[PDB]
Amino acid sequence: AIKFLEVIKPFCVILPEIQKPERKIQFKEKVLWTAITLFIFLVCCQIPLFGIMSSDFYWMRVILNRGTLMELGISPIVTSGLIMQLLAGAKIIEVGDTPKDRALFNGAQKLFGMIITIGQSIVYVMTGMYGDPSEMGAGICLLITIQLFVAGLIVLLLDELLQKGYGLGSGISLFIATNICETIVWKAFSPTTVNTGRGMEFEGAIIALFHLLATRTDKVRALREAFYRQNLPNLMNLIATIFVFAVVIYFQGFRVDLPIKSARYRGQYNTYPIKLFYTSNIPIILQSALVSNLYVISQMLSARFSGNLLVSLLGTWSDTSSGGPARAYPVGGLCHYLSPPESFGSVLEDPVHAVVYIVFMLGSCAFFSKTWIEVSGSSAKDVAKQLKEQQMVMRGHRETSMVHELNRYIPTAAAFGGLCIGALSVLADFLGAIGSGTGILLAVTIIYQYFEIFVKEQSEV
Amino acid sequence: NYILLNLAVADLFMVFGGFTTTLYTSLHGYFVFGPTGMPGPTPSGTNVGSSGRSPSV
Amino acid sequence: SSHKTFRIKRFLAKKQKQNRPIPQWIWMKTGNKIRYNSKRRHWRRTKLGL
Amino acid sequence: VAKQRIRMANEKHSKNITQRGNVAKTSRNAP
Amino acid sequence: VRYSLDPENPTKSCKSRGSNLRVHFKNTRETAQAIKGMHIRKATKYLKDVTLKKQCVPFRRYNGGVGRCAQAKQWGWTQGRWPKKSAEFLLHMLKNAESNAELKGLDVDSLVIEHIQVNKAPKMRRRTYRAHGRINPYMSSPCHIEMILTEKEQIVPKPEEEVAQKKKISQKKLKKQKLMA
RNA sequence: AACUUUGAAGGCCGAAGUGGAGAAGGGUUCCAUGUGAACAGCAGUUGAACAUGGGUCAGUCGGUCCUGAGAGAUGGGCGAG
RNA sequence: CCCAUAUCCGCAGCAGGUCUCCAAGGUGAACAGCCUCUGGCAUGUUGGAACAAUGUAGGUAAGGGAAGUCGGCAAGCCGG
Ligand SMILES: [Mg+2]
Ligand SMILES: [Mg+2]
Ligand SMILES: [Mg+2]
Ligand SMILES: [Mg+2]
Ligand SMILES: [Mg+2]
Ligand SMILES: [Mg+2]
Ligand SMILES: [Mg+2]
Ligand SMILES: [Mg+2]
Ligand SMILES: [Mg+2]
Ligand SMILES: [Mg+2]
Ligand SMILES: [Mg+2]
Ligand SMILES: [Mg+2]
Ligand SMILES: [Mg+2]
Ligand SMILES: [Mg+2]
Ligand SMILES: [Mg+2]
Ligand SMILES: [Mg+2]
Ligand SMILES: [Mg+2]
Ligand SMILES: [Mg+2]
Ligand SMILES: [Mg+2]
Ligand SMILES: [Mg+2]
Repeated sequence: AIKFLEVIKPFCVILPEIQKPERKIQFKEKVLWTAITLFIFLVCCQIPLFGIMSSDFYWMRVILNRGTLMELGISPIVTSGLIMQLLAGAKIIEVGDTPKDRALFNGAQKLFGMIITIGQSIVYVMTGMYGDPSEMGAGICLLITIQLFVAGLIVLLLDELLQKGYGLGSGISLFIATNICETIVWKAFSPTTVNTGRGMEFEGAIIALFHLLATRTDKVRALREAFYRQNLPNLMNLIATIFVFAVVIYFQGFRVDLPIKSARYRGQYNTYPIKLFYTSNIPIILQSALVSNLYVISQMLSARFSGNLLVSLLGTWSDTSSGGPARAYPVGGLCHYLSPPESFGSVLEDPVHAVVYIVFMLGSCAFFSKTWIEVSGSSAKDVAKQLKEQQMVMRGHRETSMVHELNRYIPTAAAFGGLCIGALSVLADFLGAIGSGTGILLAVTIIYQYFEIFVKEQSEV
Repeated sequence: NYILLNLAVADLFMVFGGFTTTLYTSLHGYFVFGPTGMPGPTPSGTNVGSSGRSPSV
Repeated sequence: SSHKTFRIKRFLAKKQKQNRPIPQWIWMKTGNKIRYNSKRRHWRRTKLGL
Repeated sequence: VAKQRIRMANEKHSKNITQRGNVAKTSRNAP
Repeated sequence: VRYSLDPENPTKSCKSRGSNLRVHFKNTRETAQAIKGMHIRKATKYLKDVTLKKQCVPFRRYNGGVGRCAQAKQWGWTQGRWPKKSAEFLLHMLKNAESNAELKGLDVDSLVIEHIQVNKAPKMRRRTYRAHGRINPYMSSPCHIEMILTEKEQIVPKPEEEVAQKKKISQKKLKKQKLMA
């Protein structure tokens, strides 16, 4: 505490901040700033970065949005905030409880992404993911680090702008969704041309349909190829995405509403909703990062003790190099069982292997959720303290029995929310939907938020 | 529980960190009023009980 | 007392419910004049007589 | 529970006179 | 909000007032008359001595029954007293006026109490129980206080040991701030 | 913070008690949490105040039944009524 | 739940009034008074510093012993 809160002190006094609005800003003024704000971000999502030629490869940067001013994306800011609340929630980091120390705390959480901004960039430069610093030198690195710094720097203020009532909601959520929505529509109307041995044809599934339906004499063959490309977007992958969209919308609204009231004023009835997806998308996210590196880690491990049956039984690995680039697949063992199918038939071929993965994938997210809550500071006790801090209380209950009533649902809404999170994510992964089950939930959630604000404003707008 | 979490934090870096999500909040508040009032009876008097009866017949 | 009649216990209950402050939204009604419940009672300051 | 604990804690508390303003809320630090 | 007097040079002044203060009007009238005309630092030091009984407030008008003290001889008077509540109420008001000077960018170390006025506020009604089944009034006698502080040419800085004190934080202030924030 | 709480002292009521329970009367004063504006003839961080919510579970404990001193219909009598 | 020097009646948290049950050790004739254990309380709607007069409530007085006063009022003597 002592050597962390005060270390921030010298720098937060010089860093800038956005001003409080004097009064409650008009909605039609909120919309103006939001649309402006979103447009700028979107522009950053396309401008190519300056001076990157060696490797990411240049031709893809023409296709791509990899390599844009958003190259490091909003990820530093999100990772900055999570790491804080993660340590803060666990009590590992102590947060000054006063608003002024909280206002600095905001700057501290802002400071991490700015730190993460340089840190993540350095990883990509040295490794050659833009190219060797010898090739670029200090000057080109100077600009690239500065630009990657400014974009996240801009992105930060723009979110803080919306966060402080100059717009609607928050930028980061708006930004991540706009990416998700764009990817879906792009992959349906992309005018890109693919150079095949069958000829030149368009990428966008909707565009590709009418281009093919006229370009092919075999109109049944169009019915087949158009909807079943195995290396390109298909109208099915649109249909798969649409079908999931509805179901998430249904299960988005699941929530257990607990009655609460102010312990200081009569009536004033309100409610605290325990949302079924109580743990957001964090559980599976942490689970996926675990699995991915378990594949990388096993690859390096299994090349040194392959002759030991235990290391093989742990997980085997090979090098698929026939034609395409050398890609690392597992050959057997646990990691083989911890892998998803790549084709529908593969599930049929081994019935056991599929159930072993699914139980892992449902159990992992569910178990992640249950364990995540306690650390994250969202367990009943922490929730009850927030309600106590706000002077709320369950009618007819003492402050202690609140914890008993909250534990009826929160610990279970944790696990079942995670299990539901994974299960729908299996469908997203299995049926080739775009953006994974994590992405659609993010998209539906955010659009839902703006909608319910939007309707409230429409009451008098 | 704290050991397993840290290992997740380490793996989030590098390639797979690009996939992430958003945070959560629940705060809320309401209006305040402060009127008051409470009645009682109205006092009486005139009991009439003097004592200095000195007859100067 | 503890020994109570049904009629007395019921009359007492109605006196219990009347003894509360006004809703605060009543203040925001269009022609409203009431500022507080002027019929409040205290078990010590003034007695019910029954 | 041993009854001499009453004396021990009383005398320990009487030692707070020298450390006014920094009294430890809980001496049983574990947990 | 109209004060009884208009400042001579408004840009060089700071105001302060309070209403319905539950401090005796007669005691506070005497206490104000003592500090009227004082330099702000001198006035502040004096009301801190009244708190500790090291300087008396002469009771000149409302002096019925007030006793004699040796410190009253400082003021060319024989009757004096040490009203602690009036002294503390007037210090809080001085602190507020001092802050208002700071907000206006005045030289706080040059301020003088140019005008100060104590008015009776509406009395508060309690009662006391007399013999032979009677009831009588028990009136509190609160007051309105208004002061005007003005810059003059005599400068007096704040004491060293006084500016060395910690800015006491208020836990209860924080609790309410959390509720609103 | 003289007055609240905990600890330690020194004292008092001294089993016809300043103890533990009831009848009549009170009627929510009971219990938890919060406030410290008004009230509690100083103060209060406290309260039997105020505010928000709770709490009284019976075949067997009483009522309910009996009749006591008495009260009181019908028949009848009186009575302008 | 209170059941009463603050939950009842006396205009009030009023030295008044208001029906009961249980009932320890010592001294002692004793449910007397005095001290104590169980249980309870915080001195009774405030505190601090002084220790004038005059009070209110307690005491003690040489020698005399009702000479005081309407009157031994008051106190005192006696006391198991
Ligand atoms: Mg009464
Ligand atoms: Mg006189
Ligand atoms: Mg006098
Ligand atoms: Mg009377
Ligand atoms: Mg009792
Ligand atoms: Mg009792
Ligand atoms: Mg008072
Ligand atoms: Mg109580
Ligand atoms: Mg039974
Ligand atoms: Mg009968
Ligand atoms: Mg008859
Ligand atoms: Mg005494
Ligand atoms: Mg006392
Ligand atoms: Mg009393
Ligand atoms: Mg008294
Ligand atoms: Mg003699
Ligand atoms: Mg003699
Ligand atoms: Mg004679
Ligand atoms: Mg004579
Ligand atoms: Mg006699």
